[PDB]
Amino acid sequence: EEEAEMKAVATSPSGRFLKFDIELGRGAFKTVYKGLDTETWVEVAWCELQDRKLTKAEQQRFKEEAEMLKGLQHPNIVRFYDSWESILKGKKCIVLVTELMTSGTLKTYLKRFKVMKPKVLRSWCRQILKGLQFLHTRTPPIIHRDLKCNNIFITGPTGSVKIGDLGLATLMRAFMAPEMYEEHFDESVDVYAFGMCMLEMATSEYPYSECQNAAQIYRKVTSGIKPASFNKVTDPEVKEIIEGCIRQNKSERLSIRDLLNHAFFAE
Amino acid sequence: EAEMKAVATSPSGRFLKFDIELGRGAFKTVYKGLDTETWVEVAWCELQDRKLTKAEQQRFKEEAEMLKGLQHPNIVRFYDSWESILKGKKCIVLVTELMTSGTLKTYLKRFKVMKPKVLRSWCRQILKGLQFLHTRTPPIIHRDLKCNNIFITGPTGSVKIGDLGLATLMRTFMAPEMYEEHFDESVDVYAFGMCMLEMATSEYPYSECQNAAQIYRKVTSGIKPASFNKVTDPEVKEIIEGCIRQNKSERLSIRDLLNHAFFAE
Repeated sequence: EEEAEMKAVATSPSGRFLKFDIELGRGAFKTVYKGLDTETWVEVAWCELQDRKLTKAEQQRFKEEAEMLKGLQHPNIVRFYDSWESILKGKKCIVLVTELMTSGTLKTYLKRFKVMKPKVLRSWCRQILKGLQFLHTRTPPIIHRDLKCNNIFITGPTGSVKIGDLGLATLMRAFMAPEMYEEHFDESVDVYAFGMCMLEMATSEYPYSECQNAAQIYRKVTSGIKPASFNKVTDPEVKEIIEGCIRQNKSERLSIRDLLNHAFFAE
Repeated sequence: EAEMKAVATSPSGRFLKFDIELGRGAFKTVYKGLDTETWVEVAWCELQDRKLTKAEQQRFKEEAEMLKGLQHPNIVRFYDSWESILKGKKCIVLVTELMTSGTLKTYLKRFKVMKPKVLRSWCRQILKGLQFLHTRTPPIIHRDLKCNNIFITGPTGSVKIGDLGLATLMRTFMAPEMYEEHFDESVDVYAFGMCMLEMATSEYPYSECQNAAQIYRKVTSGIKPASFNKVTDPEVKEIIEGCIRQNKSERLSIRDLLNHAFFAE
């Protein structure tokens, strides 16, 4: 495609991708930079993360994750290209390289468009569900463990959506027995997440806004009191789905296929 | 000689609170009391509010009913409990057998080193206690075994596991299942190993690690404390290892430990 100079500041160990000193955004211990895939000439995302004092066992796990993730290709999963261990500044960093998303998250979308029309929520939600089923039906099944409106990215205002922030779950993680530090998850935790997401999209309100501190929310949730937002849901068919998803007893919650086999989500 | 200079009474009337403080912990305070039935003195633990839900209150109530029932030598007796407002805040009151002769922690502090004959006898006893709790029905898991909650009758006496209810009472947007705590018997087998190790080396395990996190890495990575290596008796050393195996299914069971030679006669 035409011609190009490099004038890049760093490159992937594979030599495939180049980093520019053009910072795109600055989150937690993350900093995203603009970059290029020499192979496709397509603009890409160079995520400088930080040191999460990665034990080591987990390092292996991350690598094993990376492989899978790189292999993944779906119309609704922000493609993962590559990752590696680097010493930027003075601290042991992990760098990730992914499909660059340019049109902001649902959240940014919500902050801008203020409210969301039925058609949108219907389509974009379906799109998310599709993505999830894809991840869950991977072999072995991959659990997001962290779906939120701000890591659901949109292709265009008029476009489609895709699930992002792919590995960050593992990456960003008295005396008691080790098995006490064990976090046990399953697919259904993603359904729970999804419902919460749908609700926020539907009400343009963050669930449990009412709450004032962390410990307060704990009570409400563990006691299965729904967020004040829930009541503010207008369409009763939506309300159905939201409820079914956020059911406190995990074994009573809906499944992905069930949501997709729902009427609202029928084509 | 059956006086009633008190400040408070149990709902049942059985127990009376004296206005004399025996200790002041985190969000708790212990005062002296009286089982007017047996006429024996007792500990009256005014706790504090633990931002409790309510479902858990029910659970705790059920737990506590189980507790009132228990009788074993190597367990502090538990008498009564109920909800109360002191000052402006909801508190939970606990009544238990009064232990005045301190803990393993206060014992190591005073005597500096533990004699191996003692260790053999007392550790034997802690195992006996845990076996009793684990064979309750439902099984009772401590979750929070430590040396400053293993009490002794006296320097020439024996051991009783305490801080019984505090596992549940003190604890130890995301789906509720994420708040669930996943413990089993081994969690206590693990915590016992730490108890035994402290006793063997008169050092608090992982005394080394200044940062709390430094400990996380080691534990999660499967690294035994510095003090582990300082265990001079090989038979003791093996037991501690078998207890603090990071793989939960690899750790010994209570039965295993009791069946072992070290713990015998």
